[PDB]
Amino acid sequence: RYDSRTTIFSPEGRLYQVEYAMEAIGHAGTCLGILANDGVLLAAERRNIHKLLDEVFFSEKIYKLNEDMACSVAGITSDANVLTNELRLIAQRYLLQYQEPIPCEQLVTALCDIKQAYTQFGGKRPFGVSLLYIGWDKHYGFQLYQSDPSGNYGGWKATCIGNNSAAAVSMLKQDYKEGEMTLKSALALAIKVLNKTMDVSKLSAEKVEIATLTRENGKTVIRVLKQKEVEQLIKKHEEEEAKAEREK
Amino acid sequence: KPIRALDEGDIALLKTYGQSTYSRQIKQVEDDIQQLLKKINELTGIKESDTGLAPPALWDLAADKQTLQSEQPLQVARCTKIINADSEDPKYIINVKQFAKFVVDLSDQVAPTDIEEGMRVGVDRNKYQIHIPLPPKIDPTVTMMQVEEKPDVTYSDVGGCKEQIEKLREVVETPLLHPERFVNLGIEPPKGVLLFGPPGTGKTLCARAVANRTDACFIRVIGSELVQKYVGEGARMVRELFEMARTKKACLIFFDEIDAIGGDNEVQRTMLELINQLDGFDPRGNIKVLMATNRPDTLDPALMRPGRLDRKIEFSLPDLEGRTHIFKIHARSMSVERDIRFELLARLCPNSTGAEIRSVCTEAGMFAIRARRKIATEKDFLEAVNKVIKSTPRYMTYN
Amino acid sequence: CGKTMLAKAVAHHTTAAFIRVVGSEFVQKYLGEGPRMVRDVFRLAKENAPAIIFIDEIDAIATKRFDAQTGADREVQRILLELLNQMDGFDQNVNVKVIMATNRADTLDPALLRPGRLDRKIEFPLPDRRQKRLIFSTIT
Amino acid sequence: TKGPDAASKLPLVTPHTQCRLKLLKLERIKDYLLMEEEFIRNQEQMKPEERSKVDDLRGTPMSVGTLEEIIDDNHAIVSTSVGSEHYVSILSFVDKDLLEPGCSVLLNHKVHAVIGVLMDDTDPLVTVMKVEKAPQETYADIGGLDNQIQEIKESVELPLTHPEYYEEMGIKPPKGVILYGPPGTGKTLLAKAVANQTSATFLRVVGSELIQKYLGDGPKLVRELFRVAEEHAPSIVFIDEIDAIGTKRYDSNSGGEREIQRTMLELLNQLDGFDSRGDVKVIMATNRIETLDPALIRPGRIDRKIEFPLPDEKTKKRIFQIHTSRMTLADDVTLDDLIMAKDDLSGADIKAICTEAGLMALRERRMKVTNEDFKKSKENVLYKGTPEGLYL
Amino acid sequence: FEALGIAQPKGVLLYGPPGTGKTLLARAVAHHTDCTFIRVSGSELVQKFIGEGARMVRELFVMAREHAPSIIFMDEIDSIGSSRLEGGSGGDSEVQRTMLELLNQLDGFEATKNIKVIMATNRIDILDSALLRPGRIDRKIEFPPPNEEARLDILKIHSRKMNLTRGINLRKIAELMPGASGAEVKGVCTEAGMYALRERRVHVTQEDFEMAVAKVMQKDSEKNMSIKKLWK
Amino acid sequence: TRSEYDRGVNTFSPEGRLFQVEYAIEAIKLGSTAIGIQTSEGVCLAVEKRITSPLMEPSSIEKIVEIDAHIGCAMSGLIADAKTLIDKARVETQNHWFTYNETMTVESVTQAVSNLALQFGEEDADPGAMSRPFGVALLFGGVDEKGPQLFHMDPSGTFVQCDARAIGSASEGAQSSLQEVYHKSMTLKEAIKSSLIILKQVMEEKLNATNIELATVQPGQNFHMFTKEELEEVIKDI
Amino acid sequence: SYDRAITVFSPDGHLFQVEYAQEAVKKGSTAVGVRGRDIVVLGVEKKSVAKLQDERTVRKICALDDNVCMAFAGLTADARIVINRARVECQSHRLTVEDPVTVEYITRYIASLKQRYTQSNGRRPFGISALIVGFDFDGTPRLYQTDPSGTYHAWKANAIGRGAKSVREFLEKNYTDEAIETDDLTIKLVIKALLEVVQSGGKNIELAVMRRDQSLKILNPEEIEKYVAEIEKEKEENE
Ligand SMILES: Nc1ncnc2c1ncn2[C@@H]1O[C@H](COP(=O)(O)OP(=O)(O)OP(=O)(O)O)[C@@H](O)[C@H]1O
Ligand SMILES: Nc1ncnc2c1ncn2[C@@H]1O[C@H](COP(=O)(O)OP(=O)(O)OP(=O)(O)O)[C@@H](O)[C@H]1O
Ligand SMILES: Nc1ncnc2c1ncn2[C@@H]1O[C@H](COP(=O)(O)OP(=O)(O)O)[C@@H](O)[C@H]1O
Ligand SMILES: Nc1ncnc2c1ncn2[C@@H]1O[C@H](COP(=O)(O)OP(=O)(O)O)[C@@H](O)[C@H]1O
Ligand SMILES: [Mg+2]
Ligand SMILES: [Mg+2]
Ligand SMILES: [Mg+2]
Repeated sequence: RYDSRTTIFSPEGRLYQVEYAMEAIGHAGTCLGILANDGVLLAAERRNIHKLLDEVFFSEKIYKLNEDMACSVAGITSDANVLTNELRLIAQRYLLQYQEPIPCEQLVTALCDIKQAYTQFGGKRPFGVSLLYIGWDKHYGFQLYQSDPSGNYGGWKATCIGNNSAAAVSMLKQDYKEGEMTLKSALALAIKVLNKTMDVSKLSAEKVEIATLTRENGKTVIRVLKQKEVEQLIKKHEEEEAKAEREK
Repeated sequence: KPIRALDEGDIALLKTYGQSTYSRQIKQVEDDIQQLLKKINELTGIKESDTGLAPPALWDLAADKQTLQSEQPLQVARCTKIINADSEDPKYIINVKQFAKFVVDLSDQVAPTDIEEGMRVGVDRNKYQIHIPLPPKIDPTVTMMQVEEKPDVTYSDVGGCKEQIEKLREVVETPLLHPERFVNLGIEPPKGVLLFGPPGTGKTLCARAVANRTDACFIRVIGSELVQKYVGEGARMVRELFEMARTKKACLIFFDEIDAIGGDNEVQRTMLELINQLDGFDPRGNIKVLMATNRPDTLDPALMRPGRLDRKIEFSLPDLEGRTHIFKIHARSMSVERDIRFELLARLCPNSTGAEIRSVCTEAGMFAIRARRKIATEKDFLEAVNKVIKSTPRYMTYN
Repeated sequence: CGKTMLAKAVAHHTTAAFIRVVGSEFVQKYLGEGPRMVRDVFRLAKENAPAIIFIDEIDAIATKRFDAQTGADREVQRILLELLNQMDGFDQNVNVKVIMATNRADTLDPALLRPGRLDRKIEFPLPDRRQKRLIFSTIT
Repeated sequence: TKGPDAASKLPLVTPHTQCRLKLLKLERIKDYLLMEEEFIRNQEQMKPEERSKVDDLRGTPMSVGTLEEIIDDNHAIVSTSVGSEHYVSILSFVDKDLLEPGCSVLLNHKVHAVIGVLMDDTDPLVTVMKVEKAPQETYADIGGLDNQIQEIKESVELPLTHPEYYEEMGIKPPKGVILYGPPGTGKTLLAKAVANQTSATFLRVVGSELIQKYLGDGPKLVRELFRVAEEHAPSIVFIDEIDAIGTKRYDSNSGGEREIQRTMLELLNQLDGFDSRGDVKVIMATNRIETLDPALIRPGRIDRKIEFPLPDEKTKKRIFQIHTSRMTLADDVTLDDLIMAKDDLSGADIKAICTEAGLMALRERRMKVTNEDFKKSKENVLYKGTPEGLYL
Repeated sequence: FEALGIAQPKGVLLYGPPGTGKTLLARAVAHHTDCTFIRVSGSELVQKFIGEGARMVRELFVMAREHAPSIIFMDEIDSIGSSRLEGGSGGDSEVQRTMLELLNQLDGFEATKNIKVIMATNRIDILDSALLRPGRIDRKIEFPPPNEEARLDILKIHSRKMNLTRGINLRKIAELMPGASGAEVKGVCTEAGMYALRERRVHVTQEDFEMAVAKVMQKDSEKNMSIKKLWK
Repeated sequence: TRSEYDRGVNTFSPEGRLFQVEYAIEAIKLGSTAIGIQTSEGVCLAVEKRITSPLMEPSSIEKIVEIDAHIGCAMSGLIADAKTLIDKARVETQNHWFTYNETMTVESVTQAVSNLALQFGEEDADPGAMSRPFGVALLFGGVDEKGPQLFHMDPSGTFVQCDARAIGSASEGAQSSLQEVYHKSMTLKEAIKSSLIILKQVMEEKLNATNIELATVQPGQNFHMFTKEELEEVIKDI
Repeated sequence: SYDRAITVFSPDGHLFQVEYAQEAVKKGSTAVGVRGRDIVVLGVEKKSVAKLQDERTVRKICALDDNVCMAFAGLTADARIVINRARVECQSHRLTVEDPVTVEYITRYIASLKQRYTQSNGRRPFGISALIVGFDFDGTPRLYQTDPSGTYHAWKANAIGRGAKSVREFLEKNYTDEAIETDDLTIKLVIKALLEVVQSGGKNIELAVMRRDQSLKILNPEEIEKYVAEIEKEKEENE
């Protein structure tokens, strides 16, 4: 059949290796990002915390790339690390060449060009990694982009990739009020999405990984939600859910 | 929004509400129509079969009563090994169709000489003794064994197989027409040839052409016939056809679709009988066998051994000149214009068998019929070859 | 580790009508004879008293269903499907307990490994410490 | 031979809009049916030696066998239905010229001498395989497939009607035609339409029906079917689902596979048996055309091959017009958004979409289907490609 | 249906994960119907004798037609009607003949009337396209694993005959079974009953249901953490 | 079993045949017919356009191209493969005009083009080159010191002097016709009439202005491609 | 067989990998370009964004230079790569010869790049088809279509992507000399060609127009509704 090296074309025109790289992301941890009026956030699931992981870390799924850049990863760990290192490399190369933080579109296109080159030629397996870039620029303010192992990308305001990503994005689009969400509403929506999309009746703060990017006073600050902060957020959501169910 | 089951009130309202005033009458009339049709079909019935009674001018009723009482019914059986009768063991194995096999004696009417292995023996119903041999009396005008004396197709009709037709000419004519040349060259005349090539190449037609030229009668035998119901006495079939060929003058035996026969108990009887009628029959006869099937290997290995079928003629898909000749041959029998570019059509159908060519001509005729024109045009042939052959890519990268 | 021995012991200490089959015995040469045998064995158990069906080496026929591409694989999956529909199909069985033993549970079809068909998947691990002592004492 | 015993074919009522004209036409048909039943019943009421002795000579009961050989004018080789065959006599009263290998001779129960011949023997299987009531579907009920309908009319209708063109051009009429395409395209509907408009005997066959358990019953059934078709000439044989027996020929090992191969070789032989000039045509339909034997579709056996592609946009809208021609649609239903959506909708899919839209309308306690009902129905009935984003 | 101008739907396919209610729904529709229900659960139409499956299909449909408007339940239709295999040799052909006879009976030349038919399977994707085709199978109903509310409803249905203790919260038990089929919920009820039985009691406590959920839903995970950490 | 020797160009058949090169040869039969005739007064090239759509711009379809003012080209095969071949031919002609400052003969032109061809099975392709045989047949015509000259180039890299050669989907029929209709002292005008006659006889569609591109090279004038009006004048006679 | 090898000729002389790459364009989205007396237009079928995708970065029509534009169909990533290479080559050609790149030159470069990507193993062919439009510096209307095979052709009004055959027949039946007399007539022609396949109108349609050297502005979503309203007005006018 036509399931050999990626540089092959099915008679119907499909790139089967690229398609398998697509469908492989469904095995990765669920991560989503939402665009709010005055902030952006990345919510990711810690699928593997058994009992004895040191948690010596800043974020596993979320990776900071530049003083204005942050992204979440979903795919094979090796390709994840390679893509993140290349992201840092290209961002700093743009900063050196132009003395300006790299735009989100430009960096995303650079990474996607690399990924396409990894499926265009050479007999090399495509990067089985899908990304969710978060950042700010003077060109378009706050932007969210969802990458793709095929080398495609798209500008989104709400997107979930990983396991159960289809249902998560479906309910998210069913429950997204564009242009009228602050950071708090976006955080609550992300918590509700993670509740509905993960296989736990009461998800813990350990399984949740949230990082928020916000531009304030001339500079953009990227911070991951501390343990106390994320615990307070999830408890606020569970009391909101309790209020909703008792009212019903 | 939960679906709500249609309540009885909703069912009642929805049924009547908006409806034709005539709708009730229409439905009743249609139902009555169906009931009336059923009633007619019930009251016609009982159509009389009227079995095959001849007019009373032919009924000798007393004689039929006497033949009913006297004439015994004999079951039909297939005989088998003679078990060395020689008047000391007058017994034979006979297989009474699906009933059973038995070992039976003769009858006073019959003699040992006309009973051997393999023919149809009429055994009785008590002792099962063979009471009359019933030769299949096949001589089959009701089925295959074409038995065509001088086929209408001639040397001009066959087109393209020039090398093939020349090899066939040699083998089945130079001994047949000039026996003295083979005699004075000290070589037995070619015992036969196996005409192998892809199906539809026309090997049958080329054989019939040489048959018409030799003025020797052409015998075509199918294999599926004696694979299907007429199995068993196929040995006697080929026995009697070879016999009548001996009675006949110079002949041309031709086995097509023989792959079915070659590819086996009664079948094995058929080819060992033809071994007896080819090796045992002197190879000097004028009953030359013309073997022909697509398969060059499925034939039993004991068949092409020397002293038997000696050469093989490899038919191949017609070339450009062959294809245009076939096109002209098939279009001669059609109402077309006189300026049809048959070379163009031959070019447009590469690697196309002769059957595909005749189908292309037929489709051109149908296309001409479609526009209700009595004469087929070149455009019709172009559309026909576009339809049959090929059952942007070749126009945008090649040029 | 004692599976077939426990089946033998159950057959010893039972007032039921015990039906012993091996999984491979179901697979027949003739087409449609395997599912027919499954139907007949379950019907025999049903029409009898409270009965027990023991199918040793169930994974011979109850391997996970896949896109069978040949007649033999289709027939084996047909045997498995007949087993499923006989165990928990349209017409339920009464007082018909079915025991099946296998070495590789993970290769069994998920439809076979669900409550209502296999309510209990009992693991028979290799003996540990105390179990080894008990086995040594009862054999010596 | 007796001519074509076509179907009943009650006259079609044209309005169909539940109006007075429909009532008039239906009442007229009912009136004619009543005067037919009156006549048949009253003529049943009004007005009331050698044959008995020949019946006595025949005896009781009389077995039915198939003639296979005739040695002399007073002896033949008949075969009972079981399979056994005997050398039997022919009594005088049996009309000889009717004796032809393959008939149905009437045999005495004891000493199975031929005492008569049965012109009509057709066994229950081949009898039900014959169409009696023409299907209500018609070419008007077929949307699109103009080329397909045109080809089928050229193949099984033009030789039946005025055929002078076929021999005027010198080409043979197309002996047999086969329809292929994805499931639900219209292969069986186009055969129903042919049966509705035919003037010849139509023989519907399931293909898998021809196969029979007992040895020799399959080829015998095929032979009887085509013998009826010829004897019922002109006739049309519709072997639907030919792939049930039309699969690739392979060497057989089991007895059942040998019998299947025997049945198909008999069918192929009898397809070769009749001349193309004969007024018996075969029509075969299948979804897996590629899995057929490349000898049943030989140009010398089945020249035509009518393709049934998934309907295009205009054919889709034609089918939608046909299946919504009996609905009480509103003025808002565009019906264009549905045929827009680049999907694999077929005629069956469009019909199911219409039915589901009607069911949505019923679900809203309304009998006027709207665009929203069609919208939900299309998603409801469509089951189950390229990842979104690769191909722009 | 007539006045609406639509054609009556004929067949429905009940597909979904095993143990969700497909055969249970067929049993219920058999219990609550005035039609002559027919159980022709799959692989019963597969006979050793040649061409007997197609004959059995024909007799089944002629009998269903002879009776009142009837319902035919083809349980585990995956068995006989799965997918026509190319060619023969090792490929299955007789079962394909039976399936094609069933297809023609369902929607062929004859257009059977009032012969509504129900089929069930766990693998709809492997079913043949000629069988899944609408007009032969409309309204392909999916049986997804129950959500929390449906799981609670199933628990309350299957705990109706038990002797529950005052203070039982079946809602918590339903929340403790993420993505659990209805069959597993019934198994949870049964195992809680058995935990009560082992201590020779008749009432069932919340702890019993908790251990029953733990036991029934116990499944083998990826023991090797290194394999599990391949993906981010 | 020819399949094992089918794959790859570096595999020898038991009969010693280069099957992939043979397939490249047969890939010419998918190109439109091109006819070139050699006469003492010059050489004429006639081709078949095979216009896919009346909307297409005819000038884009380049069956006949100019390698140099003194030489002409006709093509049949893959458009891409040809384009590379034509660019190499023009580059080599200009290289000769640079180094030797003379008009290089058409024989040397086809020699150089064949040198670019027949290089599929070579190790010099490391920087990047064709790993498969070129699938386009070349018809080279022009005038040189030996008078007018016509050369046909084989996808394998073989070239031969042909007095009248036809390549394309209809090489066999057009060549068979040219076999008996060609004559040595045939004039250029009657040669062009003969070429158009063969093209009309062999074309699938009727002969008009947009079905044929016509080129001619004579010792006096340079390479001339027949314009629309010249095509009408030469096609009204036929 | 002969299909899974880019540089292997089939027995009937076909490079089946190249044809498969060509066919992969048919799975894209329709894009029709028409050239007029003074205008060239690019009509494409825009995929309807569900609820969140930013249309600003789903660019289907892209400008290689100030004098050339192009619309692709068949693979977004390969399209992006060839777009970047095309603009890099346009800038490099303007560096080498200082005059703006003619449409023929950039089309030839794109075709040669795709060809060199379909002549060796380990290099998958660019599975897109491009419609190069623009004016040469002398002011002539030229439109070009590039095939994944690496070949290019001159078209007066061509369509690519899915349903390109139907739009092709529409243009064959409707491309007239007077139909391009004015810019509005060309716009009407291209809109009608698009609505032949994308029948909804309004949205799902993107147009870019090029008059004589003005740095084309893609028709923003304020007059596309106006232009389709004029189209409907004419449509009810003649019928
Ligand atoms: N062109 C059409 N116009 C109208 N209705 C159509 C058309 N094609 C199909 N249908 C509808 O589809 C239904 C089923 O089609 P049909 O029985 O002809 O399918 P088929 O192609 O023979 O399928 P299969 O080979 O899978 O049995 C018909 O009852 C009819 O209502
Ligand atoms: N929604 C439900 N409510 C109540 N009981 C249920 C439900 N779903 C399943 N069950 C129970 O689960 C058990 C499994 O049988 P069921 O008929 O439901 O299986 P199924 O879905 O048809 O599975 P299979 O595909 O294996 O046939 C039955 O005892 C049934 O009562
Ligand atoms: N060389 C040929 N010249 C003329 N007709 C031919 C030729 N070859 C095949 N045919 C046509 O093929 C048809 C029969 O082919 P046939 O001889 O049965 O094929 P096979 O080679 O399998 O015997 C005839 O109608 C005949 O006209
Ligand atoms: N718990 C046990 N106590 C005593 N003997 C045992 C025990 N388990 C296994 N054995 C020994 O091993 C054998 C059991 O084999 P068996 O149970 O058939 O293996 P399987 O698990 O493959 O069915 C018995 O013959 C017995 O002698
Ligand atoms: Mg054991
Ligand atoms: Mg059908
Ligand atoms: Mg079930």
